[PDB]
Amino acid sequence: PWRYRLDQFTKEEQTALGALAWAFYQQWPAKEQYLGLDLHPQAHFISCAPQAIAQLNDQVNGRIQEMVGILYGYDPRTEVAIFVIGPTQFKLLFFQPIPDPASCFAALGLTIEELKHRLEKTLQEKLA
Repeated sequence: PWRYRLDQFTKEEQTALGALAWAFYQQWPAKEQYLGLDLHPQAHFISCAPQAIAQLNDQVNGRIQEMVGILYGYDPRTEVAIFVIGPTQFKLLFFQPIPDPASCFAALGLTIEELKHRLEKTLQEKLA
């Protein structure tokens, strides 16, 4: 069950996802881009524009409206919001890591590339 696997992935890799989210927030401080995750054909992080997400919600007739609100409204300084494109539907990873995303980035010491590379391999292994 891919949705369940993502939920466990969020808990198991809470720190690394906090670090990746913080680095992405620094690159896009005005939330011009949302951190994305496409599972097809392989799990890899992407960048989603709010226009693209709005169009995606139009294609589904408002069924991901609450994801659009959370993406608009979430606070990157404490909250992680990752948009996941699944094979059957969309999923939003929404949580507050402990410690805060900036502290996660500081504790790990990894760059954004090493964070994506480490996390994508881990997620790909869990999905199969």
